[PDB]
Amino acid sequence: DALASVDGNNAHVEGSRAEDGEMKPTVIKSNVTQILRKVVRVSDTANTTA
Amino acid sequence: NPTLFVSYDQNGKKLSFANWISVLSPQDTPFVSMTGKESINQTIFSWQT
Amino acid sequence: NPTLFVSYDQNGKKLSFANWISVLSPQDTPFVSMTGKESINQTIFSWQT
Amino acid sequence: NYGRGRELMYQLEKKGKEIKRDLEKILLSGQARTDVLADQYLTNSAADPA
Repeated sequence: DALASVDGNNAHVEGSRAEDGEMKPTVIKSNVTQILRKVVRVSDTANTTA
Repeated sequence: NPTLFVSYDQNGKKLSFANWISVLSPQDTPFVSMTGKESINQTIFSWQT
Repeated sequence: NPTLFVSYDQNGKKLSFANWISVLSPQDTPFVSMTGKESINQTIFSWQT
Repeated sequence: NYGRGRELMYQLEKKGKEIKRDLEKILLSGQARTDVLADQYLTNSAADPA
């Protein structure tokens, strides 16, 4: 979210009949995940050598 | 951004789902409910008459 | 008969939003915090030098 | 909502802070007074009946 625009020039008569100011809503920001995979296919004979 | 906040202007919302599911499917099985089961060993069974 | 159901097909998928808001709006106010308030009664205030 | 209690008080707190920004930016501006009295500031009583 954010506040109003650059402020300044705020002078209102005692009676102004407010004109439905323009407040703004929030901003939605989203992201997505990512998969990281590392595979190892090693034999059994090699898993016994020195 | 308008000063007056309206329902159509809201961004963060909680959908407030029903919290359950309506299956609405038939699971009676009248025949299998009756006809008591029986355990065997082989893939073939026989009987005499 | 897919091996497993993927997220692209989940008819639910709760939003899982964040429970806070980030506002980058400065409010330092250096000057106002170095003046000192003083109440008055009339609209037009004056002082002599 | 998620990070809000109500859309009224939430929108008020924003303006309660924006007004402070408006104030300081005005006190440091070069804007002059609005002497509507038209040469009657010299008198404590109101200006001519007109």
